Amino acid sequence: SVMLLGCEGPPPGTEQIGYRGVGMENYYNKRQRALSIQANQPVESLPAADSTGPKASEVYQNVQVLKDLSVGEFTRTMVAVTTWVSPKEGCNYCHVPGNWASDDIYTKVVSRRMFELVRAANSDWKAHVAETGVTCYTCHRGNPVPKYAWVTDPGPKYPSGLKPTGQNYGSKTVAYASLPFDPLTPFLDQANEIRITGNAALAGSNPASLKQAEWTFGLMMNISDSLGVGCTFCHNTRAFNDWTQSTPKRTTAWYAIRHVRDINQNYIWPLNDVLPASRKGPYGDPLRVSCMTCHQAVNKPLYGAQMAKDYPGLYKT
Amino acid sequence: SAGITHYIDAAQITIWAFWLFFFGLIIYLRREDKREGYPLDSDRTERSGGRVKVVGFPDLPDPKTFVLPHNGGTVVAPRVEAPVAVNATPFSPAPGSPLVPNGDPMLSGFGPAASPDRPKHCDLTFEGLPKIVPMRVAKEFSIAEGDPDPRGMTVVGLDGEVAGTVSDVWVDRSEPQIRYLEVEVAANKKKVLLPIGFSRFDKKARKVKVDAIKAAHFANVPTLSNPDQVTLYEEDKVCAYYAGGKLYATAERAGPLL
Amino acid sequence: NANLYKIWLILDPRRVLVSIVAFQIVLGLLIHMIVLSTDLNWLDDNIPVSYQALGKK
Amino acid sequence: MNANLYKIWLILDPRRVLVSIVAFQIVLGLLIHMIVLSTDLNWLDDNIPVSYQALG
Amino acid sequence: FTMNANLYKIWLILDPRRVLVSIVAFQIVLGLLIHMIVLSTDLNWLDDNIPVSYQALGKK
Amino acid sequence: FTMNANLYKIWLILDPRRVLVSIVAFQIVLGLLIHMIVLSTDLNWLDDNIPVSYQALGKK
Amino acid sequence: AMLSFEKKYRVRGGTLIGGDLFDFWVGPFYVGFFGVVGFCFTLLGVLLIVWGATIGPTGPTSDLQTYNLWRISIAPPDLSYGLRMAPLTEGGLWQIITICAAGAFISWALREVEICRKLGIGFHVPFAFSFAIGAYLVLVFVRPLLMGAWGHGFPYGILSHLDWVSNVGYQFLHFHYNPAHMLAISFFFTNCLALSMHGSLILSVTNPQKGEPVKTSEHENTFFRDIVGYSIGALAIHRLGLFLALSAAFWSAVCILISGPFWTRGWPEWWNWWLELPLW
Amino acid sequence: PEYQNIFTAVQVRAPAYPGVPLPKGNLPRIGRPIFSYWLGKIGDAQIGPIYLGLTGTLSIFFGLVAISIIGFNMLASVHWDVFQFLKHFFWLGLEPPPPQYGLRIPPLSEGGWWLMAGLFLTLSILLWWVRTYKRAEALGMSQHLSWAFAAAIFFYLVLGFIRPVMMGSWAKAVPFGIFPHLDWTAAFSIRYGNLYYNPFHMLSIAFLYGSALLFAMHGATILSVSRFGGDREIDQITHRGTAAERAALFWRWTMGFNVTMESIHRWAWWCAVLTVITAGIGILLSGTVVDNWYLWAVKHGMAPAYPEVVTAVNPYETA
Ligand code: BCL
Ligand code: BCL
Ligand code: BCL
Ligand code: BCL
Ligand SMILES: CC[C@H]1c2cc3[nH]c4c(c3C)C(=O)[C@H](C(=O)OC)c4c3nc(cc4[nH]c(cc(n2)[C@@H]1C)c(C(C)=O)c4C)[C@@H](C)[C@@H]3CCC(=O)OC/C=C(\C)CCC[C@H](C)CCC[C@H](C)CCCC(C)C
Ligand SMILES: CC[C@H]1c2cc3[nH]c4c(c3C)C(=O)[C@H](C(=O)OC)c4c3nc(cc4[nH]c(cc(n2)[C@@H]1C)c(C(C)=O)c4C)[C@@H](C)[C@@H]3CCC(=O)OC/C=C(\C)CCC[C@H](C)CCC[C@H](C)CCCC(C)C
Ligand SMILES: CC(C)=CCC/C(C)=C/CC/C(C)=C/CC/C(C)=C/CC/C(C)=C/CC/C(C)=C/CC/C(C)=C/CC/C(C)=C/CC1=C(C)C(=O)c2ccccc2C1=O
Ligand SMILES: COC(C)(C)C/C=C/C(C)=C/C=C/C(C)=C/C=C/C(C)=C/C=C/C=C(C)/C=C/C=C(C)/C=C/C=C(C)/C=C/CC(C)(C)OC
Ligand SMILES: COC(C)(C)C/C=C/C(C)=C/C=C/C(C)=C/C=C/C(C)=C/C=C\C=C(C)\C=C\C=C(C)\C=C\C=C(C)\C=C\CC(C)(C)OC
Ligand code: HEM
Ligand code: HEM
Ligand SMILES: [Ca+2]
Ligand SMILES: [Fe+3]
Repeated sequence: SVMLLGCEGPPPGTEQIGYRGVGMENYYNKRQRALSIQANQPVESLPAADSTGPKASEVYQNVQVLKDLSVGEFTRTMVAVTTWVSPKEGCNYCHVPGNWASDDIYTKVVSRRMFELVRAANSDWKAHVAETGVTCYTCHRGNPVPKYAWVTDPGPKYPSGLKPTGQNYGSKTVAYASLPFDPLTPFLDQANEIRITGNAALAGSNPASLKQAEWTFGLMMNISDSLGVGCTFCHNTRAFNDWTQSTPKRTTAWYAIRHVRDINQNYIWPLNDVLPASRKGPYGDPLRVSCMTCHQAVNKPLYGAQMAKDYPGLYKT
Repeated sequence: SAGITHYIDAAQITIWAFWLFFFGLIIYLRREDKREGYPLDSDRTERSGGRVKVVGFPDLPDPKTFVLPHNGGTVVAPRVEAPVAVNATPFSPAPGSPLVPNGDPMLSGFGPAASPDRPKHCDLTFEGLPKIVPMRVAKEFSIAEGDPDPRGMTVVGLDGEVAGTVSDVWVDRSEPQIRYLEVEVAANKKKVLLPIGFSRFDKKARKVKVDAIKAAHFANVPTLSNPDQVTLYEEDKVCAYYAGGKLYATAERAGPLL
Repeated sequence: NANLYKIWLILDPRRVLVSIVAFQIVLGLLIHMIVLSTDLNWLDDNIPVSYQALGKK
Repeated sequence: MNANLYKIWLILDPRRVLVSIVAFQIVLGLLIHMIVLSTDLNWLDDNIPVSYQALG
Repeated sequence: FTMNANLYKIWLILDPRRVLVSIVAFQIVLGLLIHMIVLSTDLNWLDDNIPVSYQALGKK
Repeated sequence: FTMNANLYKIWLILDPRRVLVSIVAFQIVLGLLIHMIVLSTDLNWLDDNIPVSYQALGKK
Repeated sequence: AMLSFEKKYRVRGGTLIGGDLFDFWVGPFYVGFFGVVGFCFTLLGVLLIVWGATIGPTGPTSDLQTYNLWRISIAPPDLSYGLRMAPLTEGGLWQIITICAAGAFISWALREVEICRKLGIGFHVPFAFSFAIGAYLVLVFVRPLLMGAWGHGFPYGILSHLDWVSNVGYQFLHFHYNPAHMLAISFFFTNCLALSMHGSLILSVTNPQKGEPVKTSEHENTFFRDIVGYSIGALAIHRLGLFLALSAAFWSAVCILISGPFWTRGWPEWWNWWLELPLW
Repeated sequence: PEYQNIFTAVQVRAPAYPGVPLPKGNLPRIGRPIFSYWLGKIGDAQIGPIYLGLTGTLSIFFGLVAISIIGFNMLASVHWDVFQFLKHFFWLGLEPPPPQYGLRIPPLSEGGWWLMAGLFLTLSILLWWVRTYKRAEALGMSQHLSWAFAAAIFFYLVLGFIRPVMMGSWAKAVPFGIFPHLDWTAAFSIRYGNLYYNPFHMLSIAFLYGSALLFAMHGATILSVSRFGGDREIDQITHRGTAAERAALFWRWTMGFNVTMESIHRWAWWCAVLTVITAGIGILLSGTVVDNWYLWAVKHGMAPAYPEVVTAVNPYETA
C-alpha cells in the first residue's frame, strides 16, 4: 500500500521482437537470467548405447513400451528413468524387491504410461516439443513427484456456504492479480474456447461475455508466466488476435495448449485410480500438467538443452 | 481521414459531432477570452495566424454587466478604457522594440514595476468592514498558535543591511491569512506596507529578508493614504513597486548574465 | 597553483566548495555503478566470494 | 586572434564565462566518454584481460 | 538499574503527555500485531486442532 | 565514555529533543524491521520448525 | 501589436544568457535568446519530419508510405545501434527530430524565464513546465540509456505512438498494478476533479444568480464548507493544483523510468512483497 | 530567493465563521469547527462546520450502505478472516451477476449484493449531485459544479445503467474493487478491439491531459502573480489590476494569444467537463456499437501500417 521505484538495478535484457520502434520488446534481469540457467541445467546423458543384442520383449517376461530395444540400451533407460526420477529411492521405487516383471506397483503402472507419454509426445507433437523433446528430468527434475503439478484450486475459504466468485484473490497462479486464479482447470484440463476478439469491426458477431475474455486473461497470464515472457513475445498487443500480426511463437503455443489437453485428459488423468490420495486433490483429482510444470519459467525447459534426443526408446515406433 | 472518404458507419458520425461542437465552443471561449484588454493598441505588428482578421476572428462579445457587492458601482465588459501614459522611451523605433523607463525606473512606474489604477476604495468583507486591515482593528485576531509572531521582526534589505522593521501584520476577516506587514522604515520613520508575498521569513534570526529592493527603496515605497485600511487602487500600488526591484534594485539583475 | 590563488575573489566560497562535494558523491556512486554493470562485477560473480553459486546450490 | 582578445573581459564578468565553460566541459567531458565507450572500444567490457572476470 | 538511577532527569526533556499517550498506542498496536502475526502461522489455535471438531464433526 | 571529555560539546549543535525522540523511532523501526527480515527469511523460528507442529498433529 | 495595456510593460532587457540583442517582440511573442533558437529546431523538425512523412516505411514509394496523420509516424532505430547515431532512414532521422524537440522545449522553457523576468513576476510557470519537460526525457532518454538503446525509446506517430505504449506496457502484463502508474494515474484524476471545481466555482461566483452581486470569498470559503464540510481555502486551490499536476507528471515519469531498467517481472508480481509479509 | 508561496509561512486565526446565513428552508448548519496547524500550513486551517439537509442525509445514508455491502461481501470472501482481508485487500472485491441473469435480479448470492450495493451507489451518487445544485444556488450561486458533476456522473452511468444494462449483461458493468476494477478497464480494452483505437477515448485522453495541463498552469500562473493578489481572482474578475496584467501578458509574449482571469477559469471548467463527456462517449459506443475499434480504425483508413519482421500461422485454417 505504498509507492515504489523498481527493486532491480539496470541495465536489463533487450529482445527486439518487433520492427524498429513499434512496441513488442522484452526485458530481463541478467542477474537472474544467469542463475536461472546455472540452475536449470540438464544432467548429461548416459554413455553410448550397445547397439548389440536381440531385443527385450524377447528376453524379458514383460516389456511392452521398450520391446524393440537391445538389452543394454533398454537398461540405459532404467538407469536414466531412475536418476531422472527417483535416484534417492533407487530402482525399488518402480520395482519390487527382486521380481522385476511385477506390475504390483502403481509407480510402475504409470511409469509405463509416462513412457507412452514422453515418446508419443517427442514424436507426434514435435511441432511444440520439436527436437529437444522431453525426458523424465523435465517434470521430475530429480524428484519423483513433479513440484509443478496442479489440482483444480478449491479457492479461498467459504463464507457460511457463500463464496461463488472465483476472480478476486491474488494467487501466484497468475503472476499475481485478482483473476480466476485457476484458468487452467477450465482450460488446460478441459478445453473452453479461448478467442474473444470480435471478427468484424462493428457489432453483430462476437457475443462473448467480457467475463469470458476476463478468463482468457488469467489463462494467458499464467501461460506468459510459465514460459516467462511478456505477452509481447507471442502477441502484437494491439493485435492480440491478428495472427498475421502475431509472432511465430504464438502458433507454436497454440498446439501446446492442446498437447496438454491431451496429456491431462488422456494420461495423467486416467491414472488417478492407481494413484493414492497423497497425489489426489481436494475436489478429488490428479496433479495434471501446467505449461509451468515443464517450462518452469523458461522458453525451452533447461533453455533448449535437448536431453530426450539421446534416448531412442523415447520416440513412438 | 486525411485522404478524403473511405469507410461508412454510425459511430464515426458522432466523432464528427463532438469534434465539431468543439470547434464551436472553442470560439465561444475565444470571445469570452477577449472581454477585457480588448481591442489591441498599436500596429507594431499584425495578427499572427491563419486568417489575419481585423481584430481577432471571434467578433468581440458584448458588454457584460458586473453587479458589484453592496454599496458598489457596477462594472461591465467589454468596457472602453482611457489610454494611459508611457513613462518610457523606445530603445529602438522598430516595432516590438523595448521602452526604457525614463528617469528613475524604480518608480518610473513601468513594466517591471508598472500597474493599473484599480478603484480607490478599500475592498470590504462580507457585510461591510474592509477585508484587508492591519492587526490594529484586526484586534480580534491571534497569531497561529505556534508560528513565531512576526510583530517585531526587523526587515532586511536584499543588500542585507537592515531597512526598518515591522509593526502590524495586515490580516483579513475573510481568510485568517497574513497578507501584509507594517514596516516602520528606518530613514522615513514612516509606514510602508510589506507584501508578505514578497516577504521571505527567517524565523531563526527574527529577520524577514526581502530580495526585492535595496534597504533604501523602502523610502520610495508608495505611501499608504490611511493606515487603518488599504484600497484596491493602492493594493496594486504598493506591490508593483517592490516588483520593479526584481529588475531594478541592481544594474546586475536587469542586464543579461551571458 | 602558484598564481591560482586569485580565483577566489571571483568564485564564491560556499557555492563551489560544497557544489563539488556533491559533484563527487554523484560521480562516485555513478562510477562504481557504471562499471559493475558489465566489466567487473566483483560482487556476486566469483571466488573466494563464491558462497552463493556453490553454497546455495 | 588572441593577440587583441585581451579586451574580452572588459565586457564580461569573471564568474560569467569562468564557470559556464567549466560546466560545459564537464557536460561535454563525460558526454563524450560515454559516446566513445560505446562503439570504438567498449574497453569496459569488450575483450581482455578477462582472466579475472572470466577465469575468475 | 545501573542507569535507571540518574535516568530520572528523563521527564524533563521528554514531554510527559507526548510520551504517555504514545506508548499507549505502540503497546496497543504492537500487541495486536504480535497476536495477529503469531496466530497467523505458528499456532493458529483457532482453526488448528482440538478439543473437538465443531466444524468437521458437527457440520457433517 | 572517554569521548565524553571531548564529546560534551555535541549537544550545543544537536537539539536534545530533535535527537533524543528521533533515535527513539529509529531504534523502534530498525528493530521491528529486523525481526521482520530475519524472521521472514533466515529462520522463521515461529512457524518454521520445532519443537514440532502442534496444530497439525492435533488437528488430523 | 500590443494588448490594451501591454504597451506599458515591454521594458528593455531582462534576458538570461545574453539576448539583449534580439530582445524584442514579433506579433505578441517576445523573442530573446530562446525564442530564436527554439524556432530553428521547430522547422528543422516540423518540416524535417515532413521529410519523414515523405520517406515513410520502406521508401517514399512503398504503398506503405502515406500522408495521413492517423498513420504517418517516424520510427526510432532498431535496438541494434544501441547508443549511437543511426542512419536517418533506419533511425537517425528519428533521433535528429528528437534531437531538436529537446532544445525546442529547453529554449521555449528558458524563453519563458526571460519573460517571467521582464514581466517581473513569479516563475512557478517554467519550473512547472520543466517537470513536463523532464518527463519527456525520462521517457526517451533516462530510460533508453539504462537500456543501452536510443532506438529503444518511442516513435512520433499521431496515434502510432499509442501502440508503442500498448506493447512496452503489456511487457509486464497488467501494467495497471505498477505502484506508480496507480498514483500517477490517481493524480491525473484528482487534478481533473479539483480543476473541474475551482474553474467551476469561480465561474459561479463572478457570474452568479440573476440579479445578484459578484459574490465574495465569504461564500466560496463556505460553498464547500457546506457540501463537503471543509474548504481547502482559495489561495490553496491554486496550490493543490500545481501540486497534483506537477506531481502526477514527475510520478508517471518514475512510472516508466523504473518499468524495465529497474524491474523486469510483470508488475502484478512486484505487488507480492506485500503478500509474503511474515504476518498474514 | 523570494518567498515562493509554498506553505503559508506564518498563520493567524479568528473565530469559527459559519458562513453566510441561509434562507427559509436550509436547516441549521452543524459542527463546532476546528483548527489544524498542519492542514492549515497549506490552506484554510479551519475545519467545518458542514451542512446536512434532506438529500444531505438521505444521500449520505444511501452512501454508507453500498459501502456496508461492497464492504461486507468483500470481507466475507476471505472467510471473515481480516488478517488476510488486510493482505488480499487490494485484490478483493465484489463481482456483478453471472451472464445468465443478464438483467434479472441476481440471487442473494451470485452477483446479487453487487446489483444491490450498486444501485445504492447509483442513487446516493446522483442524490449528492442534488446536495450540490441545492446547497449551491441557495447561496445565491449559479450552477457550474452541479453541471460538471453531471458530465462526470454521466460517464459513471455509461459504466452502468446506460450501457451495461444496455447490452443485457449484469456483467458488462465494472466490478467493485481496486484491482478487479483495475482489471475491468483492462478486460474491456480487449473484449472489444483495443480502446487506443476508439477515438472518443484517445480523445477523452487529451482532455484528462489538458486538465492535467492547464489547471496545472493557471495554478502556477496565479501563484507567480499571487503577490499581486492574483489569488484574489474574484475581484480581478471584476476590477482588474496588475495581477491579470502581468499574468495574461506572459502567455501573450509566450504562446502568443492569451486571455482573462475570467476566461481561463472557463476552459478550466470546460476541458474538465469535456473529459468525462468524451469518456462515457467511447465507452457507450464501445459495446452496442463498434465491437473492435482496431478494425474500425483501419477500416476507416485510420489505423497505421508498419513493415513486418514477424508474422505467424493460423491453425483454424491450415488445420
Ligand atoms: C570498482 C572496482 C573496485 C573499486 C574501485 C574504486 C576506485 C578506483 C575508487 C573507489 C572509491 C571509493 N569506493 Mg570503491 N571499489 C570497489 C568496491 C567498493 C565497495 C564494495 C562493497 O564492493 C564499496 C562499499 C566501495 C566504496 C568506495 C568509497 C569509499 C570510495 C569514494 C566514493 C566517493 O564518491 O566519495 C565522494 C567524496 C566526498 C563526499 C568528500 C570529498 C573528500 C575531501 C577531500 C575530504 C572532505 C573534507 C571535509 C570538509 C572534512 C570532513 C569529512 C567528511 C566530508 C564529513 N567500493 C571495487 C572492488 N573504488 C574512490 C575512492 O575512495 O578513492 C579514495 C576511487 O577512486
Ligand atoms: C576514451 C578512451 C580512454 C580515455 C580517454 C580520455 C581522453 C583522451 C581524455 C580523457 C579525459 C578524462 N577522462 Mg578518460 N578515458 C578512458 C576511460 C576513462 C574512465 C573509465 C572508468 O574507464 C574514466 C572514469 C575517465 C575519466 C576522465 C576524466 C578524469 C578526464 C576529464 C573529464 C572532464 O571533462 O572534466 C571536465 C572539466 C572541467 C571541470 C573544467 C576544466 C578544468 C579547469 C582547467 C579548472 C577549473 C578552473 C576554475 C576557474 C575554478 C574551479 C571551479 C570549478 C569549475 C567549480 N576516463 C579511456 C581508457 N579521457 C580528458 C582529460 O582527463 O584531460 C585531462 C581527456 O582529454
Ligand atoms: C532473531 C532471533 C531471535 C531474536 C533475536 C533478537 C536480537 C539479536 C535482538 C532482539 C531484540 C528484541 N527482540 Mg527479538 N528475537 C526473537 C524473537 C522475538 C519475538 C518473538 C515473538 O518470537 C519478539 C516479540 C521479539 C522482540 C524483541 C524486542 C524486545 C527487542 C528490541 C527491539 C528494539 O529495537 O528497540 C527499539 C528502541 C527504542 C524505542 C529506544 C532506544 C532504547 C534506549 C536506550 C532507551 C530509551 C531512552 C529514552 C530517551 C528515555 C525515556 C524512557 C521511555 C521511552 C519513556 N523477539 C528470536 C527468537 N531479538 C533486540 C534487543 O532486545 O536488544 C536489547 C536485539 O538486539
Ligand atoms: C500499455 C497500456 C497501459 C499503459 C502504459 C503506459 C506506458 C507504456 C506509459 C504510460 C504512461 C502514463 N500513463 Mg499509462 N497505461 C495504461 C492505462 C492508463 C490509464 C488508464 C485510465 O487506463 C491512465 C489514466 C494512465 C495514465 C498514465 C500517466 C500517469 C503516465 C504519463 C502520461 C503523461 O502525461 O506524460 C507526460 C509527458 C510530457 C509532458 C511530454 C510531452 C510535452 C512536450 C514537453 C511538449 C510537446 C511540444 C510539441 C512537440 C510542439 C508542437 C505544439 C503542439 C500544439 C503540441 N495509463 C495501460 C494499462 N502508460 C507513461 C509514463 O509513465 O510517462 C512518464 C508511459 O511511458
Ligand atoms: C504536468 C505537466 C503538464 C504540462 C505542463 C505544461 N505544458 C506546457 C507548459 C506547462 C507548464 C508551458 O509553459 C508550455 C506552454 O504552453 O507555454 C506557453 C507547455 C506546452 N505543452 C505542450 C504540449 C503538451 N503538453 C502535454 C502535457 C503536459 N504539459 C502535462 C499534463 C502534452 C501531452 C501529450 O500530454 C502535450 C502535447 C506545448 C503546446 C507547449 C510547449 C511548446 C513548445 O515549447 O514547443 C516547442 C516546439 C515547437 C512549437 C515545434 C515542434 C518542432 C519539433 C522539432 C518536433 C517535435 C516532435 C514531437 C517530439 C513528436 C510529437 C508526435 C506525437 C504524436 C508522438
Ligand atoms: C472530468 C470530471 C471529473 C470529476 C468531476 C466531479 N466530481 C465530483 C464533482 C464533479 C464536478 C462534484 O460536484 C462532486 C463533489 O465533490 O461535490 C462536492 C464530485 C465527486 N467526485 C468524487 C469522486 C471521484 N471523482 C472522480 C473523477 C472525476 N470527477 C472526473 C476526473 C474519481 C475518479 C474515479 O478518479 C473519483 C473517485 C467524490 C469525492 C464526489 C462525489 C461524492 C458523492 O456522490 O458522495 C455520495 C455519498 C457517499 C459516497 C457517502 C459517504 C459515506 C461517509 C460520508 C464516509 C464514511 C467512511 C467510508 C464509508 C469509508 C469506509 C469505512 C468503514 C469502516 C465504515
Ligand atoms: C500542408 C501544411 C499546412 C503544412 C504546414 C506547414 C507549416 C504551417 C509550417 C510552419 C510550422 C511552424 C513554424 C509552426 C509554429 C507556429 C507557431 C509559433 C505556433 C504557436 C505555437 C503554440 C505553442 C501555440 C499554442 C498551442 C496551444 C493552443 C496549446 C493549447 C493549450 C491551452 C488550452 C492553452 C491555454 C491558452 C490560454 C488561453 C492562455 C491564456 C492565460 C492563461 C493560461 C493563464 O493562466 C492566465 C492567468 C491569469 C490571467 C490571464 C491568463 C491567460 O490569459
Ligand atoms: C458526580 O460525579 C462526577 C460527574 C463529578 C464524575 C463522574 C465520573 C464518572 C461517571 C465516571 C465514569 C466512568 C466509567 C463509566 C468508566 C468505565 C470504564 C470502563 C468500561 C473500562 C473498561 C476498560 C477496558 C480496558 C482498559 C481494556 C483494555 C484492553 C486492551 C489493553 C486490549 C489490548 C488488546 C490487544 C493488544 C489485542 C490484540 C488483538 C489480536 C490478538 C486479535 O491481534 C492479533
Ligand atoms: C465488512 O466491512 C466492514 C464492516 C469492515 C466495513 C468496511 C468496508 C470497506 C473497507 C469497503 C470498501 C469498499 C471499496 C474499497 C470499494 C471499492 C470500489 C471500487 C474501486 C469501485 C470501482 C468502480 C465501480 C463502478 C464503476 C460501479 C458502478 C456501479 C453501477 C453502474 C451501479 C448501477 C446500478 C443500477 C443502474 C441499479 C439499477 C436498479 C435496477 C438493478 C433494479 O435496475 C434494473
Ligand atoms: C537402476 C535400477 C533399475 C533396474 C536394474 C531396472 C530393471 C528392469 C528390468 C530388468 C525390467 C524388465 C523386467 C521384465 O518385465 O521382464 C524393467 C522394466 C521396467 N522398469 Fe525398471 N529397472 C530399474 C529402475 C526403474 C525405475 C527407477 C523405474 C521407474 C520409473 C523403472 C521402470 C520400469 C518399467 C516401466 C518397466 C517396464 C518396461 C516397458 O514396459 O517397456 N525401472 N526394469
Ligand atoms: C499475459 C499476457 C497475455 C495476454 C493478456 C494474452 C491475451 C490473449 C487473448 C485475449 C487471446 C484471445 C484473442 C482472440 O482470439 O480473440 C489470446 C490468444 C492467444 N494467446 Fe495470449 N495473451 C498473453 C500472453 C500470451 C503468451 C506469452 C503466449 C505465448 C506463448 C500467448 C499465446 C496465445 C495464443 C497461441 C493464442 C490463441 C490460441 C488460443 O489460446 O486460443 N499469449 N491471448
Ligand atoms: Ca473480475
Ligand atoms: Fe483560478
